[PDB]
Amino acid sequence: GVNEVPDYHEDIHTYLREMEVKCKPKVGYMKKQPDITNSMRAILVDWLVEVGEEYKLQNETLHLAVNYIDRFLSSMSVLRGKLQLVGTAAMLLASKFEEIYPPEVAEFVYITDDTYTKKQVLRMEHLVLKVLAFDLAAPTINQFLTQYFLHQQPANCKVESLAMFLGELSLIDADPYLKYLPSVIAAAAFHLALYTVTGQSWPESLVQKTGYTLETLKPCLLDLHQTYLRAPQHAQQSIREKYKNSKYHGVSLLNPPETLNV
Amino acid sequence: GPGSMENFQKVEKIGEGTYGVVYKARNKLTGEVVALKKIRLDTETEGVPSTAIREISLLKELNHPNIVKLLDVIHTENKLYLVFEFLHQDLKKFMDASALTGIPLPLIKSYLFQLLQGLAFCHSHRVLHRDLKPQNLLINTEGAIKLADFGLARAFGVPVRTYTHEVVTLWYRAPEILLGCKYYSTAVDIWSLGCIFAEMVTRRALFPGDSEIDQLFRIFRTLGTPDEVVWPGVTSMPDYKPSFPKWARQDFSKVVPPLDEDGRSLLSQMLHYDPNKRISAKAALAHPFFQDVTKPVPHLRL
Ligand SMILES: COc1cc(Br)ccc1CO
Ligand SMILES: COc1cc(Br)ccc1CO
Ligand SMILES: COc1cc(Br)ccc1CO
Ligand SMILES: COc1cc(Br)ccc1CO
Ligand SMILES: COc1cc(Br)ccc1CO
Repeated sequence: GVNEVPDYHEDIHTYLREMEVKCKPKVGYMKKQPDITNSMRAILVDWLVEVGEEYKLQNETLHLAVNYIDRFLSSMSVLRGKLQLVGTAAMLLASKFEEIYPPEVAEFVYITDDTYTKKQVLRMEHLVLKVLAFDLAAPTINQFLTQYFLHQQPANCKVESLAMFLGELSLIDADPYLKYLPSVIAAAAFHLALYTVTGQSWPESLVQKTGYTLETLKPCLLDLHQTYLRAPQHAQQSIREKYKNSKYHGVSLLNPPETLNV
Repeated sequence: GPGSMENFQKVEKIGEGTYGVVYKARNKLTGEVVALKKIRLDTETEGVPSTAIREISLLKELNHPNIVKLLDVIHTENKLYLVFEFLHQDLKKFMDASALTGIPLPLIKSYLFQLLQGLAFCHSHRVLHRDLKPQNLLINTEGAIKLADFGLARAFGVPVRTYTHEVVTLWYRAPEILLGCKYYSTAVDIWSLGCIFAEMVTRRALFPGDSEIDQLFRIFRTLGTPDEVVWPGVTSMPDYKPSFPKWARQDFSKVVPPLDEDGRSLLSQMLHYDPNKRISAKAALAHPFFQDVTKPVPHLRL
């Protein structure tokens, strides 16, 4: 019913599709980053996952913060000793945007081990808002996934949680996932989550809604399949630890499929 | 942005909010009258207020003739200035200004219809206002009304998740908020517009409650007390009480007596108990009540 905004869902989907292109980070920003690497970004994002679990923040908030960070690093050269300041300010902004009860600024200073002062956090807060021109209503993977989830016949909470989890894994690795838009990773994550649990595939209803097919999705699916297979051995492990929880139906314990019959 | 305080000449104070104060100003190079909303970040030990982060981010995307235009944000370290297009009056002050005259049906109708267009556009861009009241609706001298004060607004996902419960000024608040529902959606902004439609006709608020339960009891005495028939799930709702008095539904003709058949149809669909059956802003634009809609200028000097 109205909670699924039947009169607005298509207008909304079309709008996010436009805005995801506007909110896209530069695929090749780390090469132009002289002091930070993909490996360092993965460390930051994995930390942000842990912080979202500690303060019991929404997944949406995590996704927003990652968007803000990548867009920021697309235009602003950052020293490695300051990467956590950018990240903390991103998570504060994301929290004030998306959370009913954002943690206090003092709580954000605290999680950085007093690496930074409250004054440093509030000043980066201002800088990020200036660099992003206050454009914070960015489409996330989640906003796509929740709409896609309405095409399940029937709804399966293991499928939902596993797609959420796979989409989160993508936030960690700027290579390759910077090259895919939120709507596309969501589609890959959903199809991969559906097959692993139900054996079913990307539905036509979603081909109709998205214009995307398994052929258009093949490049991201192959990348996500590999990420899923390789996840127990990735240096970052915080998303798997998180997705062992009952909140998420222990989906991190599900075995990835060996092949995709693509 | 491409703006500086030196090009604005202040004219007078026109308003005030938790943020701070609103000023009518004039652009010294262009001639353009603006409203300048000042936010104090100095009193803010928690940085930029979340209300302002939402208002700016959301108003930046919402370019629509019946939504107030954020022209700019002047962003120093001590202060944030929001540059808005200038509109002369709020709908509350004009209804009071029409106290004895009445507001003309053609203006009531053009106002509702433009409010329904701006709402439809907010809803089509995943935005809930959550504070629609006459005080937050701005009129100009040419016949436009626009939605403003987006400090309580929220960017929503589909389907919706649980958002803040402390939402909407009491007299314009929808039952599902009053009944502690886990979820609320675009239907809450329609409830508020329906209260506003009635208020434009009567120049008095439809549900003037002094408490949440008085608000609930005043709605239930006007529209009847909702059962499982009219609103499946109501008796299961968190703040629903079995002991709630069971008032009968009066003939809707008596809720707003001067309304015609078409007006009454539309008010009824905007004030349906079930958020699922309540009319969308999109659908309401096609309502027979608007077959003869025009955009007249307001009849009083502002
Ligand atoms: C201080 O160590 C770091 C640095 C960055 Br960037 C992100 C996370 C951590 C872990 O707390
Ligand atoms: C109009 O120009 C303004 C307006 C306000 Br409000 C506050 C300061 C200035 C500086 O000139
Ligand atoms: C934000 O408040 C506004 C905005 C404009 Br435009 C016109 C009047 C007011 C009253 O305060
Ligand atoms: C037909 O004229 C009407 C009708 C209604 Br309802 C409310 C106001 C007016 C004009 O003051
Ligand atoms: C001709 O215009 C109409 C007619 C009917 Br019926 C309903 C709504 C409108 C909108 O203006």
